[PDB]
Amino acid sequence: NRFTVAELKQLVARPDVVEMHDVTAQDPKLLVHLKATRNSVPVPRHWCFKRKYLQGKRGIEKPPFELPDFIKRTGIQEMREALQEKEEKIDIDYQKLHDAFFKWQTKPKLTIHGDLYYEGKEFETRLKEKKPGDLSDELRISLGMPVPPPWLIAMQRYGPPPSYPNLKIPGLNSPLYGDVFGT
Amino acid sequence: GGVWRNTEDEILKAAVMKYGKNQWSRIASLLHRKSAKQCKARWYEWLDPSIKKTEWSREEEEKLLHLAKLMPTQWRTIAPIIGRTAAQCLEHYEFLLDKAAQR
Amino acid sequence: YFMKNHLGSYECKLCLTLHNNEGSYLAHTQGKKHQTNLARRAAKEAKEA
Amino acid sequence: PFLKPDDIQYFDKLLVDVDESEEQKERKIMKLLLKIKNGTPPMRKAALRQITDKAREFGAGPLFNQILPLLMSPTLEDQERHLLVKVIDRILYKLDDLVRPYVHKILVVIEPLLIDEDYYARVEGREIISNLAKAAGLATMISTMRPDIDNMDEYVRNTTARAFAVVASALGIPSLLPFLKAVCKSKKSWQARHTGIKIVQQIAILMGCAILPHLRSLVEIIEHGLVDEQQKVRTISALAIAALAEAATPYGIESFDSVLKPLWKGIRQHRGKGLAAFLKAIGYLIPLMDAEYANYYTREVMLILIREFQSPDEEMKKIVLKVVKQCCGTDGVEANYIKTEILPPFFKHFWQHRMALDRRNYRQLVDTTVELANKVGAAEIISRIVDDLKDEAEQYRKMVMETIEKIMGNLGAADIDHKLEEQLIDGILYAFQEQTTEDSVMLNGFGTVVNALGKRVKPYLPQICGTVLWRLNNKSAKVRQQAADLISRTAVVMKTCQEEKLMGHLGVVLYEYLGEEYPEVLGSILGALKAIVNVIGMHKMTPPIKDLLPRLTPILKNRHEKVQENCIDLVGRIADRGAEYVSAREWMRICFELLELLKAHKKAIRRATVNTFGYIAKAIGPHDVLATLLNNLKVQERQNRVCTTVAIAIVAETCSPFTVLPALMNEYRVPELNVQNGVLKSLSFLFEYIGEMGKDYIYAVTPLLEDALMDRDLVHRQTASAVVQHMSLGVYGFGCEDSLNHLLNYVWPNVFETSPHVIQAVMGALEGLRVAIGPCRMLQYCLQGLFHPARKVRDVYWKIYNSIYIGSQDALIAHYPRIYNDDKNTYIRYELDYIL
Amino acid sequence: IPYWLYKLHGLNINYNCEICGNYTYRGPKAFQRHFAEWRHAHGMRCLG
Amino acid sequence: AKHHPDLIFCRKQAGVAIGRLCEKCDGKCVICDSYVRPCTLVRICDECNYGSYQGRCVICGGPGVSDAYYCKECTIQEKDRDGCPKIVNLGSSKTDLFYE
RNA sequence: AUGAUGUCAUACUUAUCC
RNA sequence: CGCUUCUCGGCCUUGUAGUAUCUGUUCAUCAGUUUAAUAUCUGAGUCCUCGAGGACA
Repeated sequence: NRFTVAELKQLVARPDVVEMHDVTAQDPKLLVHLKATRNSVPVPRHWCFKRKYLQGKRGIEKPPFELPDFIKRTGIQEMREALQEKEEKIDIDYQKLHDAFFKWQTKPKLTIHGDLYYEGKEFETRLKEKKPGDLSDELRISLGMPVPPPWLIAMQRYGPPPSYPNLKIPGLNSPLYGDVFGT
Repeated sequence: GGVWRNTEDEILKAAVMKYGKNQWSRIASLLHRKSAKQCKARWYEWLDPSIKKTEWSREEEEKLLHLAKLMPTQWRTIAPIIGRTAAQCLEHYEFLLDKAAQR
Repeated sequence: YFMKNHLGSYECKLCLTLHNNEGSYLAHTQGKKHQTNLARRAAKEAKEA
Repeated sequence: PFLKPDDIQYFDKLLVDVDESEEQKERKIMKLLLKIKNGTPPMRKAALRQITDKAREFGAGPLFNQILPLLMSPTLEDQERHLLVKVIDRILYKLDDLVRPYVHKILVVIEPLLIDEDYYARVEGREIISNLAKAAGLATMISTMRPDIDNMDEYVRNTTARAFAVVASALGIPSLLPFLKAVCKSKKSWQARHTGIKIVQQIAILMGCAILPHLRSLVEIIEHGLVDEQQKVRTISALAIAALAEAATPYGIESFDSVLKPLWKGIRQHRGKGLAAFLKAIGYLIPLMDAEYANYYTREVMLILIREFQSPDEEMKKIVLKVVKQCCGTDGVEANYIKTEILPPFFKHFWQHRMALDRRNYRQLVDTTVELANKVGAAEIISRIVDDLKDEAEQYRKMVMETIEKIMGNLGAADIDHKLEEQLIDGILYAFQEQTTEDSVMLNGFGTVVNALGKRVKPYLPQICGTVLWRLNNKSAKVRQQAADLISRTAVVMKTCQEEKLMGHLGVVLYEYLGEEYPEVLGSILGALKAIVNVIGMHKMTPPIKDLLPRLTPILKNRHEKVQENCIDLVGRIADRGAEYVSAREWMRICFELLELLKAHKKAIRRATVNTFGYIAKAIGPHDVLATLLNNLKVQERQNRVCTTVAIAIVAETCSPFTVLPALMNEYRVPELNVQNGVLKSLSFLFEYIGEMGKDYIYAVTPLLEDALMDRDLVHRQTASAVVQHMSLGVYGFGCEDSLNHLLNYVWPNVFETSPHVIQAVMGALEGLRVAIGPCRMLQYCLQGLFHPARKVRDVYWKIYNSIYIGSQDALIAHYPRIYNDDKNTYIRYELDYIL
Repeated sequence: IPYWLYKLHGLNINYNCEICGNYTYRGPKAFQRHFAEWRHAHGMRCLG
Repeated sequence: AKHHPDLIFCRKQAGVAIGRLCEKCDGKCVICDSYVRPCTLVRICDECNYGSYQGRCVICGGPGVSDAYYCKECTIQEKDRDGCPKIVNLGSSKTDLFYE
């Protein structure tokens, strides 16, 4: 009465989204069509868990919260800390707070419509895929080269990398400005 | 108050071993549940290392039976003489000897 | 493993649990054997004994 | 926990210490009852839950076997009774098919709850019989309860009738009709029919207004008893008609139709109680007839109504009383006829000291007299009853006093002439000067009289206020509070007539009593001051605010429920209105004193407190006072904190939050957790109050919600989610949806949990997010979860999908994806694929 | 003998991957990870 | 609500009787149970307001003085277009407080 | 190395309530 | 190659409802019920001796 997962994956045009719990549904064809939509979002990962999505962060004691630059550039945090130290007033300004709230307003980092909150969502700070020919600033500092990164001197001798065959890096077969020395 | 939990008893034993014996105010500033007199009473009653909390024999029962008639009151005077020195095990043993011999 | 909270409480880092009073963190020393679970991290940090 | 010396008989099995060796161990462990009966409140709580979850385990048999004796105990308490009632409820929310053998075995103990002096006992009883009947089956109830109909004792018959009333409210009238309609035609014996008719009545009382649809069938049942040879059946019958018509709101008159012609005839020939009963029925009927037919019929009833005033029966007097209300309160009745025929005997026989001492007779008398005033006019009634204000007894004076009160409330004082008005004011003062008990009736009475008289009262003031001051001494404990309140309610009258000397008097005189040590007095004093502030303005206060307010400031320690109330109120009025007269230093001191007023056990105290704190927040400006809020230790878990949070909200409103937010958002940094969730709440209420203005600050709060919604501990996810809710309703339609989608990501994993507050929180969250984002995105998160046969994901995603489904069901159409058609069914909707 | 730990982890479960050189798996997650592995991809590349 | 979670509403048919609030429960909302942003008035059912049931509070059930209103957050969330929210049941509230 | 249950404190919520 | 003393230096003195994280606690073989996966009711050569041992097929 219930089809197997291989028969459901062979019949579906997009078999990279089928799960093991979708065979126990009442209509796998409609679920497979709805799961393969263009702008659809998946369900949360707490459907099979037993921690109720809030009991996993028991021993994690990180920073409770961080204030923005528009609030830190007003001097209210230091005055509040001085008042808390005196209790355990300021009257700095009235137009500077309005200027920090209107003119010096910083747009926060929002998220995508499909960017749902994961369980941990703090130890997986993934970011695109900084590949061959493109590096971050600081690691430039450790490397200490003034404005090729010097092991692309040895990418001369030993050859183009097996891992990224399509590679071009400056000065060799790739005829470079700022950070990015290969594409 | 004075529930005398096991985690508080271990902290009181560590404070008696680390700070000292004749400093009750120094031991009461690291528990946040009892006063200095209650901590000293607990250290002299249950947290003392010389307290014989077990091994009730017939020689001690005969010693306590031959002492409760000579002195009916003042059980604290017969605490160190009998050898229990807990000031509550003597009354409990007297109650057990009075209940078992009554039937 | 003893860590202080921002409200006057203790929190165990190795046991990854909360402590209500000062006696609670002082009773997770003999107990809460997270020290025996550090042998895997010690073997991962150093392959030799 | 301890055993009373009698309860041993029940709990003896627990006393023996033999232990650890089947059913005998279930009865033995069932003594947790004892923990419910006697013990500490926590033992009762935990025990109660433990036995709730063991219902399905132990079964109804052992429980009731071990309970019904206790609830049957001759020594039973009040509380213990009520508690056993609670356990019976809570176990009967679960057990359904199981209770069938025990239903009667339950009701026998429970039916005595329906007839009781305690009201709460009665509403409980009706509730648990509702749960039992609905819990069991109809046929279970019916087949159960028959033999109690013909039972010799009438007690069980009666309480059984109310039982059928309750079960009929449960399972509805039409289901139970054929049973009844069969009963009232039973030819065996009369007692049955008497019972069934009583059942008709108690159904009338219980269901009340909702009888309406089946009224016809019910009447068609009952009608055959009016002519029966037995008397009771006739009496209780017509009574049941009465109850019907009384629940029969101005309609279904023709349904009673065929009933009338016998009744009227009976009106002639009857002696005794049955007569009065008919008068009750007809009485409630007449308002439902036509003023033409009811003209004749009424004019016939008036005769007997007159003749029957004089009977010593108090049942009689109740009936004929309410009758006189309905008959003579008819728009189709002529004044002069009442004025002549009725009023003199009415005030003769009915106004006497037998009546007033009773309760129901008191009330009903008040009402009837009020209506007679409503027709014949004011000066008549009042003019006849004024002389009784000076009568000795209290309760009688109280009666005529509240009567005058309601009368002058409705008709207005304009009708009253001069002399009778002198007798009025003197009467009211005189009666007011002797007060045996403390009560509103005399006070509200006086106030309404004066405010109704308007400025016709002006010549009488000096006598009034002379009495007010002299009484304002006499006895502080008893009468101080009362004379004070008298001032409070007479303020406006002492104002508009422009007697300024009197305002000087009350101002400084009352000013002097603020050192009174008795709280119950002082409260009334502050109240009086309040009322005086609302008439004479700020700058004209005879005790200039510079004097007054700092004199008020120290009183806030007073603990007292009335002092704190009125005090905080007045500090609110002055702090809101003038607010300049007092220097800022005084104000900030007021703040640091206000901070601990939030320990109040009363909600209105905190109310006025927070609103004041907002007012003075306007008087000064935000930063300092919101810092003083952030000083808070949070020390109390059960509330006592979140009121400060509310102050943070309202403070953030009073001057633009456009200023305040950075301080707060910085103060989330602090490692102390409970204040972290505190400032989360502050954001919640904050957006709830700001509404539209959040079109900007959304961004500012967004990353912090990210940090909070990412879970340190559940309360973070909960409160933050509430913030997402109120933000989501507030920002609607302004085009910020993007960041709300981002936050919805982090919201989404929290869907799964059993904690009630976090799951209902998340529900509110996703509902607000539904309206703000639009359904399409929601549904795109809710599709795949439907399918899941796992006993969890489907439960939840279907709960969500329902929440999304009920609202905006109209707009969902476009977003259902394409679903291919199988063999037997065509799942493609081709209408959308028609192309021009 | 960790019987409950092996039952909760999913051990002693009948599973086999014919693409990964007809190997057997002691669990469904192990069968899912063995279908996309180095040996399974090597056998798929050697099969063509 | 947040104070009483076991209380059930009436949810009957909406009539023409305007709802009222008691002096102890003045300003509190019926659904949202808030004190700010009143947008829509409260309407009572026909059976819920008849004779002695008229002029009573919806939430408190005591003597109503001022007319009750619904919150704007409940109005925008379409929580005010439901049935008459008259408090019919009264459980685990004001029962043991009468004994003390 | 999560999770399991159970004796047992500790915080938190419900504007909980005389 | 081992051991004792002495010196110098690197240095540590209230009434009710519900929730979790702490800490003690531990996780006889087929078939189906159930459960996310877990547990479960029911199922299984002769003789002798006190589940075990021996003998025979």
